[PDB]
Amino acid sequence: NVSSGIIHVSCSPNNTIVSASDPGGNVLCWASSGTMGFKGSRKKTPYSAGIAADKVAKTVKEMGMATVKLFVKGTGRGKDTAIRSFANAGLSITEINEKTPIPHNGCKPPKRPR
Amino acid sequence: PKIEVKNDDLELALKKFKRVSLEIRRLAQRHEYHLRKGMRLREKRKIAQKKRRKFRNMV
Amino acid sequence: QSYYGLGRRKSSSAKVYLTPTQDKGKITVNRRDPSEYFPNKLVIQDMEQPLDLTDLKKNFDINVVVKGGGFTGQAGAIRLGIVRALLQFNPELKKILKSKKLTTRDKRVKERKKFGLYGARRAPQFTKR
Amino acid sequence: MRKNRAPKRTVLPDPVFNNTLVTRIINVIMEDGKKGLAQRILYGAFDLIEQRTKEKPLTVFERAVGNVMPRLELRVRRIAGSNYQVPTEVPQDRKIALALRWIAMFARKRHEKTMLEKIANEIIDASNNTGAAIKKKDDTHKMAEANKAFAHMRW
Ligand SMILES: [Mg+2]
Ligand SMILES: [Mg+2]
Ligand SMILES: [Mg+2]
Ligand SMILES: [Mg+2]
Repeated sequence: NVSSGIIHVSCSPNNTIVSASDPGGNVLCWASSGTMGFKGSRKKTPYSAGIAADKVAKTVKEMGMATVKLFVKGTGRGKDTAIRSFANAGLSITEINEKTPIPHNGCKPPKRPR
Repeated sequence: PKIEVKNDDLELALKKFKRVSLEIRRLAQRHEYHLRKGMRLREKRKIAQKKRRKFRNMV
Repeated sequence: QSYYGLGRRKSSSAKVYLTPTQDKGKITVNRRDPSEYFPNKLVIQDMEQPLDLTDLKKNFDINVVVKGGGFTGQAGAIRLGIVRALLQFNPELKKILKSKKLTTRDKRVKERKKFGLYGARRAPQFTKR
Repeated sequence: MRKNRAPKRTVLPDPVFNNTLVTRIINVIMEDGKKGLAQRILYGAFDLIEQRTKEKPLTVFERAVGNVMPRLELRVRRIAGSNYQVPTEVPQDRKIALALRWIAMFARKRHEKTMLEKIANEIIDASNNTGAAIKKKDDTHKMAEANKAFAHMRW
């Protein structure tokens, strides 16, 4: 019932999440590779991210919005598959802002696996 | 890192976003695993030397 | 004015005599009806292949003498003989025959068995353990 | 490590229906190098198709092979454990060859009487998208659709 909104596309290296939300807080729908039905390691493939983006795009288009600001987050692999899925869905993409957390040399990261 | 689509075309927006995401992902992956201070300095100097040699050969 | 052709295949000679006639070609192999000489396993079309696409309405009387080979080899031999005799009548067929390559000896013959091998190219079973 | 592409021999048009696929399936049902026996099997099956379907045998055969003919192939690629499959589009020639091979393999296994009737009934069943080669094509298609994700990575 709202024309403009935000789409948070978080791409973890292990999984992906797409949350369609009102311009200020109050997420309106959400989807992820797990809710798609993919399980285990298949959740981290770009195709699963595209599937999740397509489902959420169809859902929110039937809900009836037009303009989307796409907030890209994380450092996965299928970071652009969701972008192309939304573009193919056809919602008016206005902004491509990226908001993956960057630190200013605070907090100690985990150990390096070997 | 906001980039405006400009509503004139879409491929241009992705062409810039590719870069912005690349230099973002560099630091994002740097701040993922813990290395000692000396090893971090060594890695920084190695990256700087690689970039320096590439620019020397490209200029 | 008769025409003579000599074809060969798989060690099977052929002598084809082409006679000008206008009362049906009536192909004949070694004084016997081809439908009885050959197994009639549609191999007849194989020998008629160069005489079909150009013509056989010219009703050439065919006198074939074949001595050697099996039946496919004999059919190939008489095909080559018919083509080579056809090169003696209106050489303009030579281009069209060469186009689809019915005027070249097949050159394929059975290889000789080699010692230590179960045949021309087969080898014994190899065990490692 | 060969860097050479193999040549291809002529397929030869069939000398009865003038359809190369007939010669191809003859060579496929070849056993013990018996061209006469294979040709007899095929032509008897086609005559039985005449007797049953009351339609053109060549048209029925084309309708069967086109329906059995697959689209995707799954190539096995092992890396660490088991094999993850890869869907690839096949050339038309290999497509037809696989269709004919499946047709013959599932024809020589049916419960019926002489192989004449065996292959004839297999062809008439595959003409209506209900058969064993149909099940094989369905299985490989569903497996590729399931493993659609790894299609991007081949090698
Ligand atoms: Mg860890
Ligand atoms: Mg240490
Ligand atoms: Mg032996
Ligand atoms: Mg052993």
